[PDB]
Amino acid sequence: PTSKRETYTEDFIKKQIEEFNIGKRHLANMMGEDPETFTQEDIDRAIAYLFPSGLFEKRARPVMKHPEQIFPRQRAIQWGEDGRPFHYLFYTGKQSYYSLMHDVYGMLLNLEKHQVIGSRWLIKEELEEMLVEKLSDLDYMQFIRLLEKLLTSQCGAAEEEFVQRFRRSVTLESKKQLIEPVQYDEQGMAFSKSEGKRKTAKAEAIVYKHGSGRIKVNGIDYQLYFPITQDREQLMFPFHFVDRLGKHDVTCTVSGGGRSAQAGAIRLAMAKALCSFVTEDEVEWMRQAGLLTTDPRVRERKKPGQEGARRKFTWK
Amino acid sequence: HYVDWRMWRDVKRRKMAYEYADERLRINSLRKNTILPKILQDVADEEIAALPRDSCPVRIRNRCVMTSRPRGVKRRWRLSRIVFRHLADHGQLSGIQRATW
Amino acid sequence: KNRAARVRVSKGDKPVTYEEAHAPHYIAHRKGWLSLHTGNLDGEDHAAERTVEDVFLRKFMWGTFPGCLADQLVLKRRGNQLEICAVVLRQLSPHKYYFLVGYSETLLSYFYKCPVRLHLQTVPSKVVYKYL
Amino acid sequence: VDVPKDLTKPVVTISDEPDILYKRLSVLVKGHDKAVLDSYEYFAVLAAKELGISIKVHEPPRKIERFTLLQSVHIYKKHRVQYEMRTLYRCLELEHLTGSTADVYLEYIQRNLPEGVAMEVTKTQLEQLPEHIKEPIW
RNA sequence: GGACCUGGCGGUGCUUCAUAUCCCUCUAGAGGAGCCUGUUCUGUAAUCGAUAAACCCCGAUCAACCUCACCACCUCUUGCUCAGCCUAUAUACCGCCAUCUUCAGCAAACCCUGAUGAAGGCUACAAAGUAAGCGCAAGUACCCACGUAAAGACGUUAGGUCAAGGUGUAGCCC
Ligand SMILES: [K+]
Ligand SMILES: [K+]
Ligand SMILES: [K+]
Ligand SMILES: [K+]
Ligand SMILES: [K+]
Ligand SMILES: [K+]
Ligand SMILES: [Mg+2]
Ligand SMILES: [Mg+2]
Ligand SMILES: [Mg+2]
Ligand SMILES: [Mg+2]
Ligand SMILES: [Mg+2]
Ligand SMILES: [Mg+2]
Ligand SMILES: [Mg+2]
Ligand SMILES: [Mg+2]
Ligand SMILES: [Mg+2]
Ligand SMILES: [Mg+2]
Repeated sequence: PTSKRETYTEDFIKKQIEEFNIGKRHLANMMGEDPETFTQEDIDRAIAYLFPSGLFEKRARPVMKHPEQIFPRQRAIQWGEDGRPFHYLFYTGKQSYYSLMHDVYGMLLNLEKHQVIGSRWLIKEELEEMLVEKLSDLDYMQFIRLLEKLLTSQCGAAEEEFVQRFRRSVTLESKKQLIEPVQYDEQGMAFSKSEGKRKTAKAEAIVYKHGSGRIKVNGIDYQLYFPITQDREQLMFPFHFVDRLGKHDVTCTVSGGGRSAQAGAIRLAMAKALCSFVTEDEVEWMRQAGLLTTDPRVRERKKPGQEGARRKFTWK
Repeated sequence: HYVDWRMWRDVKRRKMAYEYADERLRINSLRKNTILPKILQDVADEEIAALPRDSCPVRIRNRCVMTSRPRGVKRRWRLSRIVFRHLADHGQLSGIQRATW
Repeated sequence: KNRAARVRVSKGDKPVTYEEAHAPHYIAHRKGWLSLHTGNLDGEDHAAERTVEDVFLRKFMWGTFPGCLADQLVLKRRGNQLEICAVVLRQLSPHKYYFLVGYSETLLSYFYKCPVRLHLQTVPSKVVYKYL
Repeated sequence: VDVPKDLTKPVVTISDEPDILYKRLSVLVKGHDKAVLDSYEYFAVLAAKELGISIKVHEPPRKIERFTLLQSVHIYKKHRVQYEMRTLYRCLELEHLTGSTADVYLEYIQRNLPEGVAMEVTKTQLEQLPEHIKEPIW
């Protein structure tokens, strides 16, 4: 047999730790830095200059990391020279998984005797790293069922720490629009500037705090620039929703796209710039009305063997 | 030592088109105008038609330089689609990659 | 099904290289290019003449270093210069390598009117990426 | 311990003629890899600061040339393969150079230009009105 | 001949499905006319190939001569080539593909069952399966997490192409 799984022992990895430390001092002499305060971010920056690779895959580019982040964690020898396995559940095959179920089931019996947002249960792929054991989907569910059962009971302080280990954290980005900084012009008028995008159209809108409802697109009155009523309706929508028509002066400049792509791009820009002159509650209503979201619908490409993007040539 | 006789014929064609390029240019210039008399233009119509057929550039064919394939040829690399892909599929053509978008 | 530049699966006794183990749809994602010049850049010319030189150089080296090439050539061009970089086996004696370096460098410099330099990197045995 | 006691320096003589003044020097480099152009910019910008040259860097929009070819040798028209060439740019706009300064700098960066990277140097020279243009020949 | 196994099939059963799909249902079309274009017949002294799905503006991102391989007439003979051949065979092949694939299988090496037959191999409150590797998946590209491309194993149809090129075999060489 020619194909053998590359097994890395502790002595081999120990020699790799010495070559990285020596290589870390050489790379600092090349770049002229101080070896002592040479972090791993600088190594990533120096290896990207000395070995410039434009490969889209970032895992296929040159990398000079610590051997503990490259080589995978391997199941260590599971017995001594005599041959007796250290752990008492070695012959199960999943001594780490069953030792955890044995511990969790032992804490649920003591409870009987004496008697949240932002957090998620450890995923399957993350639970095989704590145990270094391959786990099936069904076994993972069984473990989660015992932890939940643990929580319902009147668990002690120590148990809370145990469960917390298996509860990973999720950073949830508050769905709140980012208010633009109100600026002041030479005369002293307050306004807010924002940008929009629709299909291939890009728009910049300036919304003055006080105005007589005058809109100028590219230096032209909006009714002249937009003859079709539908386009004018889109412009009104943001202001009508916040029941403040005829109170601001807008000066926008849209470029690219077509008739209907330019209005949508202006609507979104005005709406974003009109969030600085309205209350927080009104901005959430605008968001729930679809006035602050960028429509991602763009033209789909045509495929070599078809008449269109999705249309197919006639089947004979 | 060319791929085939078809390639060899074009090689001669291209060699004879380079020798008469100037002579044909000077004679056509007379024909391509409304200034000179028809009598002189009619004499130039017989002089450029008496030159060898292989001097005419419309007989030159852009074949592949490796397989002498007349059709399916890329002018920038002078290769057929089959020979171009072979070198492109093996990463031998600088910059050439498969497109996905 | 697609066949180009793909090594079909086998029992497991067939050793393939990194370049030989990746298909054409990885040429710019996991692989680079074996030749690097400007001919194929926007607004550049002489892409058909740099290509013919590459096809011949790869054959000249394959027949001039028989049995000694572990992997494909990496041709590099910088101005007038042409740099051939190769991975070769250690079976052949060094005396014969130096002869082939001065013969190929000189012959190819008078044939393509350019300074040609060849950089060998000997390896004990053909580096194996995986066994298909 | 073995080091040259003395060194010989290349002769650079000062001529009697005037020098050429370049209002702007624009270097446009093309390539297929963006990392080689980001690595070439660092060397070119650092070499200018050490020589005392004003330099500005921007990145023009890339171009992608695509074309399609038949997948099979014979028939099977509906099945094709698409290939592309990606060209990435990087413009280094230097200003207020001289002929001698531009000469050595361009040679230095041009020689170290990496494989697969072209260059287009546009030079804007400052001249003076010719004598004949000063006054009409009445 | 008897009795089994596998696979295929069934105008075979149950149940659950099909989201542009089997049917109904929504929208624009085809077949009707004229033209363009390909093919088949017929015709001509006057190519070839593809040719149910998976051929038919297909090889050709292309034929006034050339391309050209076809026909008729004339001509040459170590001949552009240390010759040559678009001669036959794709049912000898590489190479590049189609197709099922708008799939989810595929499999080395072991183990067990069946009395050591072909064969077969699950039940999570678990009853003999474990599995590197290939694929899917994941990553990547494009305007993201979406979607579209790309990818898509082993096999099937002795599928397609000796006329891309190369090539085994048989054949031609005033
Ligand atoms: K059956
Ligand atoms: K109709
Ligand atoms: K019709
Ligand atoms: K085949
Ligand atoms: K043959
Ligand atoms: K052939
Ligand atoms: Mg359409
Ligand atoms: Mg005319
Ligand atoms: Mg396909
Ligand atoms: Mg036909
Ligand atoms: Mg003819
Ligand atoms: Mg013939
Ligand atoms: Mg076949
Ligand atoms: Mg995706
Ligand atoms: Mg596809
Ligand atoms: Mg995939």
